[PDB]
Amino acid sequence: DVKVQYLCENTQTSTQEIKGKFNIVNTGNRDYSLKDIVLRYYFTKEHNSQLQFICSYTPIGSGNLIPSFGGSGDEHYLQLEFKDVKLPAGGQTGEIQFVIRYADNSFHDQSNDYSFDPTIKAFQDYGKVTLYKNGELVWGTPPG
Repeated sequence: DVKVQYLCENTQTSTQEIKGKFNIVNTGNRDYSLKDIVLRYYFTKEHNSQLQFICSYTPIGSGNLIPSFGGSGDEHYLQLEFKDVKLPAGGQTGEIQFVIRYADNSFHDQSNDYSFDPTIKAFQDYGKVTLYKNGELVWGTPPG
């Protein structure tokens, strides 16, 4: 009913910046609001510094994103929630650029990150980024 496409922008194994794009696609016949949708990107947090999120660009308006971080060090995640943005039946958000850095600009090893796949250089359906609608997993598979 709803799915995620992904593309990897920073393919560097060890990096100060995780960087890619999401695209949320409504593949059914019912209109949704993004406010009911929760997206997660999974990575390993090896340093204690706090994490920062940046959206460089999205057609939906970056003001409409509600980012947060959660989970253990070994399975951390970026979580995206949203304000009341319409996702019509059959429609898509278009690109949601995401950047994750440490506040202290420390380096991060992406080769340990569950959701990292630098073979994906153009958008494609991607099961290692999850979607939840109202508590229920509707797209993808979380770590384990």
